Amino acid sequence: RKLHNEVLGILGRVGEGNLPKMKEELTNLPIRQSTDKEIQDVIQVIFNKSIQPEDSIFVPYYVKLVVSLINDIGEGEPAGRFIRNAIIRQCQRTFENAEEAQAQLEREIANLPEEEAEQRRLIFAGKQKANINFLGLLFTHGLVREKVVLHVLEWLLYGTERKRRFPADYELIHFMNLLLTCGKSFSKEGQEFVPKFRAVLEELMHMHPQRRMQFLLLNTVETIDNNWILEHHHH
Repeated sequence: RKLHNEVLGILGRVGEGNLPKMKEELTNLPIRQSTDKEIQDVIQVIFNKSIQPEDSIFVPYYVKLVVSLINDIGEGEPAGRFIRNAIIRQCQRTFENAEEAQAQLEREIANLPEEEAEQRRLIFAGKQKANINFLGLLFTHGLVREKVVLHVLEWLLYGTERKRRFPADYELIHFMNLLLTCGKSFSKEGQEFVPKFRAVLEELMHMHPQRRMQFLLLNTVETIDNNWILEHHHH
């Protein structure tokens, strides 16, 4: 496909210096005159390149191209509405896969030796961090629903079967990195996403947390608040 390769090209050459040239190269593509399959493919391509562990650095640029694309084609346009529903569907697929991959791992290493289960958990974490990073970047750029973030954190902290008292070790690390991304910011976008992430953590608090779980969520919201009052200091 012609439109497929052109998007790949843009994602390749995108960096800090040429992001405005890349945004205008993307708007210059005939997306409004493209089929449902062609548009769905563009979103699928960006979402796959974004969950590759090698790209962690360029992922904010991929996500900034998607913001650019929906800022060009508005929700009052047929293609604008379609792109938005394709992002919803592709978020669902990406984080549903991430959830099931976690569930599969735990079933696969349940009867495995202790030292083997641990090494398999480390191998998985390296792949899972790419998803969690992507979730954070989509959230800070307003591309993923607050509800998706909440559902991921539910299985990430309470387990895939939701029966955990406290999160597993590699799960806690994915959360701290998510916390660093979504829990703090001085940017004009930060003004809205930092209270949104705090709200998500307040919801998990009304999901019957135990002693360590309540201390985790309360101390996190407290640190978010401390850092918030600090970033909103004047004169």
